[PDB]
Amino acid sequence: MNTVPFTSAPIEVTIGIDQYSFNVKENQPFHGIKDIPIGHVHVIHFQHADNSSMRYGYWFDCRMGNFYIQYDPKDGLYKMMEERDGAKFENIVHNFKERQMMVSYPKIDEDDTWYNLTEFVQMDKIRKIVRKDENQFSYVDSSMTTVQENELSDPAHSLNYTVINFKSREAIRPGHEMEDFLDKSYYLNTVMLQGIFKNSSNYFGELQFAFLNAMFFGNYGSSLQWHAMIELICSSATVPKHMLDKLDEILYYQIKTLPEQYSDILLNERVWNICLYSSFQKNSLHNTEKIMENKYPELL
Amino acid sequence: GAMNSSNYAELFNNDIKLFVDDTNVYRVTVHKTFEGNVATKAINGCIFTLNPKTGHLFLKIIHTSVWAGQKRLSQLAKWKTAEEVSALVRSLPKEEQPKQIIVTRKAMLDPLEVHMLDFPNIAIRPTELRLPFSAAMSIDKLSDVVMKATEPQMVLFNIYDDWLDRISSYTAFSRLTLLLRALKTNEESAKMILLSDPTITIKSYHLWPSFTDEQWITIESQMRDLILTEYGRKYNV
Repeated sequence: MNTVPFTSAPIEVTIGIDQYSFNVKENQPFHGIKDIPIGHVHVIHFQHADNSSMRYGYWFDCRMGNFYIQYDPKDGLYKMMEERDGAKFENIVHNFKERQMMVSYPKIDEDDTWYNLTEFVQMDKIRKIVRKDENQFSYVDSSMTTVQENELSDPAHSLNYTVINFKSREAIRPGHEMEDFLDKSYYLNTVMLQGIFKNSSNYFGELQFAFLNAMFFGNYGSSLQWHAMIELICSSATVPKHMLDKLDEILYYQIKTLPEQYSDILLNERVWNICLYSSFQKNSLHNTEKIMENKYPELL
Repeated sequence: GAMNSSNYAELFNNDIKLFVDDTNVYRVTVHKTFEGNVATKAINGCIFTLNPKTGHLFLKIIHTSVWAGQKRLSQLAKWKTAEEVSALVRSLPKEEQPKQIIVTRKAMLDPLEVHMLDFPNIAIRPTELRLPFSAAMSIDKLSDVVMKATEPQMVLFNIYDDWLDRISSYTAFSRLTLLLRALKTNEESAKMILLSDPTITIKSYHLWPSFTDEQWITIESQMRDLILTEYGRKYNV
């Protein structure tokens, strides 16, 4: 079990850790989060009480180093930082634990929610989508735009999701225009899976990461990326049976976890109606179709 | 974006553009089978591809053989249309290629956009105009060449005959749309108006009769009368 200590909490802030969140008051004696499960990526995220604009946060894996949060009163945010001195870090964490100034990652034993949302998400892949190579953790916020959004403007602060575009030479073989547009199997299996992602695990890892950025920061380009990656599978006649079975499970936990009140902005009516009722895979997402029908029947 | 009443003169400017109409590409007669079920028999079709400025008509004849052993023909028709339009642009020298293609039906946008990905600078547009180009098969000489075709064939016409010698494109296009609108609303009456006087003939190299400026005004009047009547009848007004 690992720890992310905080230097202090000088400003009043809602702190998220994965799917959990806590209100911290201005100068409340709060010194961080303990008992973080090893084995998973995590995201620690922030919404200032005085500006419910700009949710921002840090993707990290505790196996890759010792990380702490410190408020920067010049840039006006909670910054993740790495402590290279192992003994200094253990000594700081032991003091704060002894003084019980830390919240405990509140995992229920039965509860596989975080594993099911992050199954294929790997910190090494996050760092290729979010380029800041001097840090082992990744900063995301509400406003960061995607490489594909920048084409249609600061490249350093962009989300480098794999560009998917159904009306592109990449997606459409010369002389297979109608076939490749109506059945995207070519684009899914040869171009994206074999060509770019190498395997379905990396494809699902990007899909899952795009969803979480959409849900936790209301990142609009992430949402576009999540929908595009779902639609490319649903719109392919030929998908490995294992990918379909795993996609149903992935989407089921995403829909389960979505705040009920955010369905109107985070879910694209056209993509979901097409995927569940019109597409080649209309009959292949039993779990996803049952939770969508019982939880968001208005959308459909 | 969409072409409408507000941006009408753009059709007659010096940017090469083409209208594509796919409404006569896939044509069937519906009949009873011996067992008293219904079946379709495809008949020859055409793509109506028109330069509204010059009147050059690229009539791509669609022979019934293109449908043999194909499924979902109404969907394939849209993609076949896009493939033939794409092949036509690629066949034209660079300085003759259109800067815009305007499709008369929105269902042609994605099929044409996907076939023209090689031409990112050619704008594919819809229109809000209700253009009567479906009535092109009421022009006797176009109908004759489509029905006689034994193979895929491209035939070139000027749908304005020699009008541009005496009138502007704007006026030529308005005459054409009034003639096609008439033919679409009441084919028999429209064709009676056009041929009643046997002293005004159609030249071998023309589609329409050789009317003087005065006789065109009379004809144009008779087509407007035909269209308003049929409208009163349609709508009990």
